[PDB]
Amino acid sequence: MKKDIHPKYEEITASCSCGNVMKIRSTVGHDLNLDVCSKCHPFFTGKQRDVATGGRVDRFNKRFNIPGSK
Amino acid sequence: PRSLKKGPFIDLHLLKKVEKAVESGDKKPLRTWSRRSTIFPNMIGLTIAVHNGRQHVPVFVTDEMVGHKLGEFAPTRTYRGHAADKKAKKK
Amino acid sequence: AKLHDYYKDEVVKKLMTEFNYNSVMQVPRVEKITLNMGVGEAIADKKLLDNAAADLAAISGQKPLITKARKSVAGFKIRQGYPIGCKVTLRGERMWEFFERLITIAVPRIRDFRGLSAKSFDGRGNYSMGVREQIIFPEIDYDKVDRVRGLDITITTTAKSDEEGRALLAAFDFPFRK
Amino acid sequence: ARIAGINIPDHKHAVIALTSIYGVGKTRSKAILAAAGIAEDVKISELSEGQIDTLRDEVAKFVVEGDLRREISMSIKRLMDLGCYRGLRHRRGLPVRGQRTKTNARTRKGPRKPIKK
RNA sequence: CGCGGGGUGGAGCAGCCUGGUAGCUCGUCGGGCUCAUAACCCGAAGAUCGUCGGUUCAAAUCCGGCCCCCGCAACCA
RNA sequence: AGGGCUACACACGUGCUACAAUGGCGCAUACAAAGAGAAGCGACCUCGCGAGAGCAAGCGGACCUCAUAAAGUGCGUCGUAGUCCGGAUUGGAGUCUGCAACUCGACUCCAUGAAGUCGGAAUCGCUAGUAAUCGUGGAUCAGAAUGCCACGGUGAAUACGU
RNA sequence: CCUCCUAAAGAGUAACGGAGGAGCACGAAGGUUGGCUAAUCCUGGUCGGACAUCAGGAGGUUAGUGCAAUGGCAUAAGCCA
Repeated sequence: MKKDIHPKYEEITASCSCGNVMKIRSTVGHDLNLDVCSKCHPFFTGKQRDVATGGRVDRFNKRFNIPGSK
Repeated sequence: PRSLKKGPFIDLHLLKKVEKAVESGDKKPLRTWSRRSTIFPNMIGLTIAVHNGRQHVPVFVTDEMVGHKLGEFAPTRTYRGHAADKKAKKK
Repeated sequence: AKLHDYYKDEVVKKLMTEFNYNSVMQVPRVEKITLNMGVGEAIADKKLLDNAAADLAAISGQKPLITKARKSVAGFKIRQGYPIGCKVTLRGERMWEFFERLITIAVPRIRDFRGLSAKSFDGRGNYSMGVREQIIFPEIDYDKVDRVRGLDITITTTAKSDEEGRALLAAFDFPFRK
Repeated sequence: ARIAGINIPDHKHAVIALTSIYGVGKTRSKAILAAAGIAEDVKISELSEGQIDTLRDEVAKFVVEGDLRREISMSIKRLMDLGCYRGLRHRRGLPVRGQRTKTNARTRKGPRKPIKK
């Protein structure tokens, strides 16, 4: 041992308990827990013909016609 | 991206070969021109021999491939490579 | 530091009980950790060795020894010898101090990580911790856009098997690969 | 003051600065600054560390940048591994969204190069 | 059979000394213009220094062996 | 019926839009002409992140609607750093035209995010409502316009001399 | 002229016999005291994974040696302070 070269401890030993002000005290997922496939499997998940949202007014089960109005 | 808008697809065209094939689970390659048709859960484990305009290509249908149409796994065009020109079509 | 007195208190007794050893002396203690930072190149320029020192400094403030090839006859470029690693030896209390910063502050630093198999231990229960980057202990404006400069952290042992080898830093929670 | 560190661009408008933690473009950063009580046109050097905390929490739910840039990579690789036409066009670099090959290969495949005839 | 000089990108040269950097002039191939050729203009390809071996971090260079082209050589008469 | 004319190695003809700050961004504001729409297109309405949607007055076109025409006007905003210009690629979803969206269709949107800083050889029109430049409608038109045709806004240097 | 050999284990003995090498270099490239270990391949690895240093095994000084060859080599004429 080279006793004399050892640095001061000013920024080593201090505060291993620090907060989240720009960055975390432990990271998740850096061990990669699944390999990312980047796919959802469409029509296996979700529906073969789409969500029906937007323009909700009761539907008419009786025939209606673009030319039929005057 | 593009989609099938709002109405219900199995393909009308493919339906009459498939309903008799699912009854067996899977049977010999279904001679298909219907490259207009998408892949679905009912179709997992079938073998669709898919006309590409020139000839049929067997698509083995399976769960990892349900995000796709049948027409995508069977090629159409030929691409001239550019080291030196492409000699062949590739299946 | 606290690390080794803990390693005595907790781990040395585990291994005595678990292996049914014939001596207390058969137990590992922590032996010197040299490190490498095998940076390479800069055969006269020695500039990437000063760039290696600004990475090493964040985690351990001590003076680089800056290695030269020891017979200097290999298939690498030879001209006025060749610079290779950096050292920074950890020994005795300064290493017992360093291992107590590892886990607690080393884990929040890495975000994309593939090193450190626990099966990869062999022979002596020797190991080298290929961390892929610098494990920065607390500092101001350390992140600045930079590259590379992981180091071997070459832990050594008075261990005489692999199983007793992999058992350092185990009452310390690290997510080691399988 | 850096938004999250590791790679953030120094002295950028407040809107622009969050376009490097990823999962946060202009739209989401605009609304996130209005929430936190920050004006758009300040340079990032003007914020105290507790504004930087109010930003960092609202970011921390979204995808971390290492997986974001990995995700487009694994999507391209997924498609080549199926051999579907998305993937076939990927092998050469050629358009996947229907665009022409007679011109405008440049964006995917780079500058034009000379070819003897 | 000896003795001595010589062996550069497709062609003709530059570089040459314990050696590091491939340079000049053409020609070549793609393209433009011209009604066409052309010169002209833009872009591009091209070197295991005759061959083999030795020393070195680096060999056209400095060294060992050989093949081949030429001069000498084909006696002292 | 499927594939294809819109391939791709590249080079070339042509047009567009950009390369800025005379501008782009945001919120707020103004007036056209001319024409198409009773297979059709459509206010108000409520729904939808937006696209769009269903409901439905209406519209034969000087009526109602595409359409709030844009450039232009107000104010703050940005500083040459490929940006605060430009916004292409590509991951992914939401929506549209259609008994079919994969190679070769239309629209919104989220994240990520490049070339280009006035361009070699080459290369053309213009004498004034022209040249230049913005937006609009329409023929074609199931689904695709940078094109073409026409309309209107704003609108230039100079023509000594043979 | 040196080193290996012909050369006949003292005497190192010819030949336009066979082969490699030398015409100096270094003011440290000398002296002394004290401590010390490699070519090479594998496993650990961020870039040394193929080659390298660090650390572990195998081998056990086969590297090195001002320069040719011979002898030499842990006492280390090898390497360092």
